[PDB]
Amino acid sequence: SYQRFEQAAAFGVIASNANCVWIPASPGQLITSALEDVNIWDIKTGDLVSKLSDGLPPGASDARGAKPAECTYLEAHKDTDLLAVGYADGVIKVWDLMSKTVLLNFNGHKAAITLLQFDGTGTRLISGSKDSNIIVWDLVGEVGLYKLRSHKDSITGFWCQGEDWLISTSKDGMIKLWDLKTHQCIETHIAHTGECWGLAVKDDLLITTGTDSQVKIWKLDIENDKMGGKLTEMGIFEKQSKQRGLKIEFITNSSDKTSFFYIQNADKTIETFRIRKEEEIARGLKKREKRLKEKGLTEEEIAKSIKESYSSFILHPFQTIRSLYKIKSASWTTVSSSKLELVLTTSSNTIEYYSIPYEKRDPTSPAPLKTHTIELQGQRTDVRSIDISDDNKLLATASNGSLKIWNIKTHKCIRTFECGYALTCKFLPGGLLVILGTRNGELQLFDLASSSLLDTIEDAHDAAIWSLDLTSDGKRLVTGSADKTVKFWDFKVENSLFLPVLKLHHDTTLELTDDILCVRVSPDDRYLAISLLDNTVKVFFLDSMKFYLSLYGHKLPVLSIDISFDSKMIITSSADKNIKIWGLDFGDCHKSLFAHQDSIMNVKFLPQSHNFFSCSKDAVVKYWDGEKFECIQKLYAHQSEVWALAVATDGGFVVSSSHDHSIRIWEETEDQVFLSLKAGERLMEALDLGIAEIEGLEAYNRDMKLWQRKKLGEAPIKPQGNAVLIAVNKTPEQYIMDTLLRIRMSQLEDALMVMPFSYVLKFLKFIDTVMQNKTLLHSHLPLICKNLFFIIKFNHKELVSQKNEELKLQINRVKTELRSALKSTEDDLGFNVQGLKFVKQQWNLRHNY
Amino acid sequence: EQEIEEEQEKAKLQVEQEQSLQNYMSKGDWTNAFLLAMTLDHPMRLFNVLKRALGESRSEVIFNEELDQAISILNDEQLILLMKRCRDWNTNAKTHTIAQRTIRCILMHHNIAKLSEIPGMVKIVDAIIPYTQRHFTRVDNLVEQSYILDYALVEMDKLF
Amino acid sequence: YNVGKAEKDGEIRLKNGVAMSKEELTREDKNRLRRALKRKRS
RNA sequence: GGAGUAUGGUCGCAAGGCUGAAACUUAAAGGAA
RNA sequence: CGCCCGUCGCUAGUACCGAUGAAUGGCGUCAUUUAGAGGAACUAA
Repeated sequence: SYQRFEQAAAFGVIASNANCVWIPASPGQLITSALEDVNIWDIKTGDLVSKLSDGLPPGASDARGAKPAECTYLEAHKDTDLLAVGYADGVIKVWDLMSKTVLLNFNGHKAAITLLQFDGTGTRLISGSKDSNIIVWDLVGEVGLYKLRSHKDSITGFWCQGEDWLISTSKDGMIKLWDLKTHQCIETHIAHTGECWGLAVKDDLLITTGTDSQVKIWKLDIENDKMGGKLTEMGIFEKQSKQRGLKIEFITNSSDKTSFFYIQNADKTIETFRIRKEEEIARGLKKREKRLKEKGLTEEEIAKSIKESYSSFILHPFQTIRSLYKIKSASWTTVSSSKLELVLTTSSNTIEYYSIPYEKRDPTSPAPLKTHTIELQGQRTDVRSIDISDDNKLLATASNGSLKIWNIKTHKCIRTFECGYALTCKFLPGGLLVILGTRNGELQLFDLASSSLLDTIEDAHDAAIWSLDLTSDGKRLVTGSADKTVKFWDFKVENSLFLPVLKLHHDTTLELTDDILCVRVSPDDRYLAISLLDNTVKVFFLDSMKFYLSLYGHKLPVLSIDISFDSKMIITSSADKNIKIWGLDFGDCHKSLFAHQDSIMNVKFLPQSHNFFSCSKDAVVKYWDGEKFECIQKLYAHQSEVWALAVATDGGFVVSSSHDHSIRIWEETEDQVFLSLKAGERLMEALDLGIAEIEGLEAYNRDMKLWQRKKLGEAPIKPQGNAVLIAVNKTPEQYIMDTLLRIRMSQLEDALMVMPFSYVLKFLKFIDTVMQNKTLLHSHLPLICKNLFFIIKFNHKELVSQKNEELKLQINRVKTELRSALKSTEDDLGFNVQGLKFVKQQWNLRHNY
Repeated sequence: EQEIEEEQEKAKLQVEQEQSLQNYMSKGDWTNAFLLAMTLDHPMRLFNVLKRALGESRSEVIFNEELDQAISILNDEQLILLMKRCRDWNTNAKTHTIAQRTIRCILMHHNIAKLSEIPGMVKIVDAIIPYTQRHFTRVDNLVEQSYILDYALVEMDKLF
Repeated sequence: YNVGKAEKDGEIRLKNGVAMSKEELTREDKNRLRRALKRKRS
């Protein structure tokens, strides 16, 4: 029986890979995506109000084998307190914010959700995804009303107001107006050459950003019934950034009725522009007319100049918001007469609040002011190393630019230290000190209580300190670096000139031929395993530095080395997707495991056992039994490649930090894992149904004729149409025609043979009713001839024996209509034959000698 | 530069033509759909327009009158394209009715002399003729078989 | 005369006589003809 | 002597395996397919 | 007589995500390219 491992936490991510929706205060609250879950952040306090999680924790028994789908879009409706979350698989979930439960679940999209938009009533939700479809969902019935599928690439943006018209812009460079009455595209224009990334519509103004710096301005005239008049290209203007712009959004001041919009960019900039008022635009037009009169240009030339500059008349560049990080999403949060305020969630895991003070013409301050920031409870750059303290009560995550000490139990950041490019970190005994190794070769020692660096050794190594380890007492340190050396440091306390301060002094150096990637000291301090770029790992006795063994058999360099507690077993995991388990008594290899589809970055034995965790670039954490060399549990909660792994001394929990800026804890649980009808019969039933309907309709028409002639008595009631005919929307003539077409050529003779004589008479009635219709008769003329002639030949004697004046009249009508149609086709063929022969004869006569 | 702008204008005009043809075939307008189909070279759209125009033609004009007038308008390269289409449809027995109807419209509304000195026309005509003769033989045989109804009526009359 | 393959690259011609173009074809239809031509090549 | 057989004698050369790949059922590439 | 159908894999192309980064240019800083990859998509065969 092996204990189950389940995820118990996920902290370290603020906003990641989806747009942020602002929730106004009762600066308000911001809803952001945190990978598989949703965060709500209070801006003024910088605290997480609530977290919405989908269901069962990953790594559980009922969890799916694939990685969870990240939240790819958010759209909140304030009237009903609802929020639509669009995940990466295509799942749209509707959470009521008060109850935090999934009210509605839709799965209509094969790819990631790109944009969601509620209608004003809150009853329909419009969803555009990567699979080039726009789907409208009815929240009342939890169904998909209709799907819009003429786009050749992913829907970048759309706009829908009213139940009549929609406008969509996609990555194929193309914009379409959609009539929702017929679910069909009315007008299709090419917006930009490569892609059409951003769309925003304001009254009769439509703004689209594509792949280039230029932005296109369009007039929307829906009521124009002429084809091509719905969308018109007025002019182009150029924003400064050469990067393409994902999101455009308008907002209007309530009092002054002015409108400002913003164009996001892929870069760090967001460009806010202002539309001038109608009177201001008229005054500018008058000023340009005066300028053209002063210039003396022709009126047609002045008209061309006005058409060229008309893009510059509506818009003026108001300001540009710049941030330290690449921007993922933004939102106009509020507008007053004094300021314009904007919230932006960046690429490197921050939320920033910006304010722009203005006086209706130009902004007062040269740059927008960053008021509030939510950057405390997260990491800016991916975690390269983690360490759980000796008490298992604290965690330390070291990355490029920051070392943060977290409380595991309360899931937040106790302390934050500034540092360099941190490749490896470790705890000194007692949990009071953290030791770091930087890519510059520097070695920094942080103190938790004093909250500052105690000792920094700048020239600890010439090249990057790739790995670092302490002995069991912590008195000695072994640093392995890319300068092809391994240096031993000793910690000793010196009294101040009088508190003792720890100091690290360099004792010994071992110069190897190549780079040292990983270094591990065994728990009993007898063995020192040193990886190399020669794809080999050496093992030294820690006492006397005697060279014991060299373990080889790895194609690519060994990235992680780990030693069991009894020091009988060592594990090397390398970049050739292999975990090799060696015995340290002699150096034989017990096992080689092809574990992941990409490199295994880290491997950690559990304390007091030979089971071990593996941590790889496949974004999978795999728990392994080293007793029978088999994988126990597979953990899939991580989205992208996972860098660091640490195990508690009790073995209760295993912490993993990945590229997706998320730190997760895997805890032991109480549960335990253990390692029909024949052809012809359809014709008779179709004849029964159709001839019954035809005879009923004819009797009803005769009853109406008689009642209208009499002009007295009750009017007869029209018989109800047959349910199959109404459902399929087919006249009985077309229904029996389709049954004849469904009957194959081989079975046809047996079908017509097996029908009895009453069905033969019904067939003749059907044929007469078809003769009444000239389109269907000419569409299926040879089939009708073949079937009717075979029926008459097979049943000639009985049909002759029948003495019915109605049957004689039916045969006369059928004969006349058959011969009329057949001789019409015959006349066409003969005329064409003689004409084409004449044409060929004339050409031969002209070009003959 | 200018050539790239001309290519972009051609691409935009192609997109507008495709959308206009789709709207036309959605709402009827068989003459406009036929003209755009011939300019865009879409044989399925062309065949559907012609066959459904013949559909309302069943209910002297071969098709709808303005469609016939358009076929009279067509130049020699569109004539060659249309006669290739009619030749291929004539190879099939089901789709030969539309081909015969269109060839008859061309013959009635065009000049036979210019039809002769159109280059490559007589190869198409020589391809069309034997299939028309086979179809004429088959339809003539059907008219012959249709007299079983006369025989039935004669026997029914002499019985009663 | 025997109906063969169309001379234009965009045009698709079948032995039925029905001619069809890659521009007018829908994407699902292009998938369907690609698989049908795969079985005919088989 | 010419030409050619036989040889459970002596001596020497052999022959065999998808390669990487073993103390590892172990990667990317191939080799075949 | 007049197109059997669907899924997945395979191949090519285009744009995106973010790490190694590297190289270069302009003023360590900033910008532009490029490579080892991976990740996830849409079209075309």
